[PDB]
Amino acid sequence: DLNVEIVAVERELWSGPATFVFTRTTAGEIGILPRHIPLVAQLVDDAMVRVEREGEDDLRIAVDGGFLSVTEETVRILVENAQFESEIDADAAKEDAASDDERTAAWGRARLRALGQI
Amino acid sequence: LDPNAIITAGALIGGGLIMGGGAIGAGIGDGIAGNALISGIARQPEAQGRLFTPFFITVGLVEAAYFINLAFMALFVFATPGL
Amino acid sequence: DLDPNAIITAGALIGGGLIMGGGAIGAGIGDGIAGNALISGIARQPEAQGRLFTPFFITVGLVEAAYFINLAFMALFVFATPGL
Amino acid sequence: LDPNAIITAGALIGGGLIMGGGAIGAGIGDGIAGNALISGIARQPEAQGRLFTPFFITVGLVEAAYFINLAFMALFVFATPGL
Amino acid sequence: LDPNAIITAGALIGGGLIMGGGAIGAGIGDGIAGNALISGIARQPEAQGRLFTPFFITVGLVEAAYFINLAFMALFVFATPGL
Amino acid sequence: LDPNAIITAGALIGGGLIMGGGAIGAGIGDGIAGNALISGIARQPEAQGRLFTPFFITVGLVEAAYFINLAFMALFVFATPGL
Amino acid sequence: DPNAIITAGALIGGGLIMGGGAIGAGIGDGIAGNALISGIARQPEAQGRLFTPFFITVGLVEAAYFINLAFMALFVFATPGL
Amino acid sequence: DLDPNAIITAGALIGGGLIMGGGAIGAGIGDGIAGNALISGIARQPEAQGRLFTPFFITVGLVEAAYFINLAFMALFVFATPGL
Amino acid sequence: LDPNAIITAGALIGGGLIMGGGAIGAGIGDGIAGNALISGIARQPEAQGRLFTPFFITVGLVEAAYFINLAFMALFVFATPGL
Amino acid sequence: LDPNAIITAGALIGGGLIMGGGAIGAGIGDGIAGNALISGIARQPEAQGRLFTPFFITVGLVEAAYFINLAFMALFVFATPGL
Amino acid sequence: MSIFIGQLIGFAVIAFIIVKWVVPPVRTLMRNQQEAVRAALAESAEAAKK
Amino acid sequence: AIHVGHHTLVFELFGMTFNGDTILATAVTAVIVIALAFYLRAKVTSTGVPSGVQLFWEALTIQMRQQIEGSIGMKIAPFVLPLSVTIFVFILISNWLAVLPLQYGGADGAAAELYKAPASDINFVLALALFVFVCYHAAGIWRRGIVGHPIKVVKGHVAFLAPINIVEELAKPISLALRLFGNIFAGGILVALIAMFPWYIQWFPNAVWKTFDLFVGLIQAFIFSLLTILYFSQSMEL
Amino acid sequence: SNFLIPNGTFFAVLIIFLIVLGVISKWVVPPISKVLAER
Repeated sequence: DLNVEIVAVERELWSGPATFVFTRTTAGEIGILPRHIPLVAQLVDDAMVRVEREGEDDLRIAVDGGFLSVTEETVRILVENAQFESEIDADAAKEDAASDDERTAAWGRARLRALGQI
Repeated sequence: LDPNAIITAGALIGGGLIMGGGAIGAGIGDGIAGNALISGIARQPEAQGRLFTPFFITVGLVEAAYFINLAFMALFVFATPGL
Repeated sequence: DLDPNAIITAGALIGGGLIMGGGAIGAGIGDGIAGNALISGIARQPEAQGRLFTPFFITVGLVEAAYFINLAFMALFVFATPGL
Repeated sequence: LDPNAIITAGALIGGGLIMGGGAIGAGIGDGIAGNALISGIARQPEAQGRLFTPFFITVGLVEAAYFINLAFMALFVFATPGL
Repeated sequence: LDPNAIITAGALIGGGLIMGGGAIGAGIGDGIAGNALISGIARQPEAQGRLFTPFFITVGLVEAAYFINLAFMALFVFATPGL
Repeated sequence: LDPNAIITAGALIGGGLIMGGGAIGAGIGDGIAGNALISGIARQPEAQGRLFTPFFITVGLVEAAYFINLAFMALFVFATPGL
Repeated sequence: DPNAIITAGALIGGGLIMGGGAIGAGIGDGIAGNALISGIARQPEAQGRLFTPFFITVGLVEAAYFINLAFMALFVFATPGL
Repeated sequence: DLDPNAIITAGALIGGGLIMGGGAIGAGIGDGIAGNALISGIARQPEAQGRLFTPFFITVGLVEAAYFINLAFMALFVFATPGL
Repeated sequence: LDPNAIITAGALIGGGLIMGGGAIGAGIGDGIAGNALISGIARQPEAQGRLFTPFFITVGLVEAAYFINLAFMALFVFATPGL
Repeated sequence: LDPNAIITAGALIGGGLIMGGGAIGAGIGDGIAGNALISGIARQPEAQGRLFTPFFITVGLVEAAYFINLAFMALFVFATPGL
Repeated sequence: MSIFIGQLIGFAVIAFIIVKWVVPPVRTLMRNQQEAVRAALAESAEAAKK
Repeated sequence: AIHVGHHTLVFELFGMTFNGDTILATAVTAVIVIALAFYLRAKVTSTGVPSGVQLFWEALTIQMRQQIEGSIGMKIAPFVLPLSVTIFVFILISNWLAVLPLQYGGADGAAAELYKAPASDINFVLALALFVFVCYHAAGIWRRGIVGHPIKVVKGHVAFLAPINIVEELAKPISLALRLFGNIFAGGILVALIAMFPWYIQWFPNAVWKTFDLFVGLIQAFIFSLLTILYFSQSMEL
Repeated sequence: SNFLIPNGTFFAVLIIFLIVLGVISKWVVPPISKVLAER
């Protein structure tokens, strides 16, 4: 078990134990387990983070500007913005997707991936 | 000297070399593919389900050459050309 | 003492054996290397798979090319031994 | 000159080639797969359960070829065609 | 014993060596060049256009060596010097 | 030209090939597994205790692949079949 | 004829020599190309600057290959001690 | 009518040559690979060299063991060929 | 049979083995060193001056081995021991 | 038929194999160690001095194998056992 | 003696190369070590005075 | 005309043979080492500026102490430092003197060297390797008793790979010896081989090869010293 | 020839090596170690 802490510039977003942490980095997809070696990585523009805990359903978060840092004791994602799956809006995510603005399109794609529509 | 004896000895040596090369290539290719699969799984343990397929494609590609060499060696040892 | 045909046939069989030994080793190595590249590619970017087979098959076909070409020379040796 | 003499000499050389190629293939595949396994275990200790199995698949895929070479040496050294 | 038979056998063995070396080099050099190009394309989805050129240069050098070996083997087998 | 001498020479050449291949495989596999172990421990100084296990498994596998050769080479030299 | 045996041995030696030379040249070219592909993938503008080290490597490998070729020619065309 | 023992000696010599040539190839490659690992580790972790020497040689000895075993059997073949 | 012909053929084949091994070793080592240099240049274009010196050291060692093999081949061919 | 010629040719072939193996091993090891040194230099320019000493140990091992070859080839060709 | 003359010429060439190239840097390192130890001694003296 | 072996000045005493030339070379190296040691002792200036000899010796000592500490505690076995440091210098000069131009014509149409590196003879390397073997095995016996040492080495890292461990032990001395021999023996051959060419063209290859040989010898001596230290450490633990 | 056969030199050379060690174990290594520790 590893202590995840999704922290954002405006405020910290989520913190707590989790068994698995899946995401997509510039290098590629990465799945972090409790004793993962120390690492620093940059998430892709439309990255999504799936944290899998015990006793609860897996949690999907859409991240803008996330940077992953994995340590022997704890893991922290420095996210410019982060939204939980429960509050994601399907129509808004679709409309934001494929926008001429790369930032908006990436945010919409991250929202969809967190939801699952991709 | 018996022509058949020399011809068959040459055929046996050639087939042995055929198997030597085929085994070398197949084994090292299989090891390389397994290394790629292991690295991928370590990167993302849940990715094995989708990783198996390309790995099996590579294994097919290498094992095909291996068994082609098997067939040609079998031709050599049993059906010796120009015997 | 020895008939020319026996000696030339033994030489041809050994030569063809070398042909396909080298061809098999090279084909196995190339296939393994291309497969490693592809395996890592899908392990990292599953979405890239469609654009990834193209160079993969392009290189694997080239790897095979030499090994399959060796078939013609092997046949010319074992079955059509020049100057038999 | 005894034809069986040349037959046996050629068979021995062929079997030597068999063992050569088989040993290169087996050792190289084992080394590459082991390097992948070491890297994966170092990176993800808890992934050993899901990492040993693919490592076993690939090492089996390499051994299979090596043991096939051993079996064919058995033929070359005990039942050589044309003896 | 006929000298021509021995000369032809030696030439055929030499050609076998030529082809073995050429196949080894061509196949595995092209395989590694591939691996490089596929890795680059995976990293860069649209870099293939700007990547094919160096890859084609590499495979061109490799296949130039391979076909040089092919031509030399043809020369020895069909135009065996000192027959 | 005593035949038994020819069979013994063929067996000796077979042993040459067998042990050359076994040594190549053992050296390469040991070196690769090493490289992996050194890299892993360099990343994690404390992990060496657990990384030794897979490393020693692979080392044992490759050394067994070499010892199988060793035994069959002994068979070739100690008790040459078809003598 | 002893001269026939000498010629056969020389031809086998030349065949082996050029087999080794082809192996070396092909693999060296492939490795250098692998490095060049990686570099160009990292930065397209790097293509111009990467040529000089890549050319140095491929030339220094093909030099060994061509020296090997010259030695094979020496063996085959001029069989020493015939 | 040539000496059979001369043929046996030539065969043993070629065999032992293969023995220790393969041994040397294996030893050189393995030592080089372990050395590359050691260089990479030392570059990554400067102070680590002290503790990384022992794992390095844990594999260097393992690699050289096969080489020297093959060397011993080469001497066995050459010094006293089996059933000369 | 003339002893000189057998000795000369053996010397020719031995020198050919020497050149084989030398060519493989030199080509592979030089290619690997050049690959390292290319990687360094691509990752650090301005480091070329610093990187050249290890390149030349490795080239010196590799070419020293190759030319040593060349010298022994010259010995074997022109001045065969026990000719 | 002058067994001296047979033994001399066998010794020459053996020595050719000695040099083949030694040259291959030395070239590959030198290339690999040089690549590691160049990569270390490129990544950490500060470690010039530190990275040199392990590199020379690695060169020592590889050249040790290669020069052990040299020695045994000198033994075979000049003072051939079993003459 | 012809081989002797050639070997003497080779020895002279290598001596020239080494004296030209490697002697200056090794002398520089020797001088640097001497100056470093002398500076350490002076530092000890001045620290005792301090 | 290489004439590999054929040691000159061979003489038989006590009903057994000795190679005079190798003993001469070894004695020359030993007296050079003794002269340097006496120069150091006479001109050892701790407070003053060290001389070239002092700088050389102290650099050797500090480097070797660094490797020893990196391997095992200096206080655990201080004797390792003097025991094997000599091996560095003893070998070094033995190879370095090969640069000196002592190669002439023996009137037999070949090349003969007045001075031949002692490591170029199998006896020298055999003696050094066997001495090191007995030395570090005795050190291990002292560390973990006579009975414990064989059990420890046989057990090794993993029990089920016991045979290799024994080979490793037997590999320790031979590995040390042969390489050294080769690293020097080739040189002895090469120069002689280089003598085959005409002098007006044989000069340059001889110069280049001797330049390379200087390195070969220095690096080989460093490797021998570090391997000695390591083998002392490995046999000395727990 | 077989130069590899051990010879008497093995013993004789060993003796010289030994004395050198004896010289370096008392008049070089201990004094220089003392100097280094003093520095």
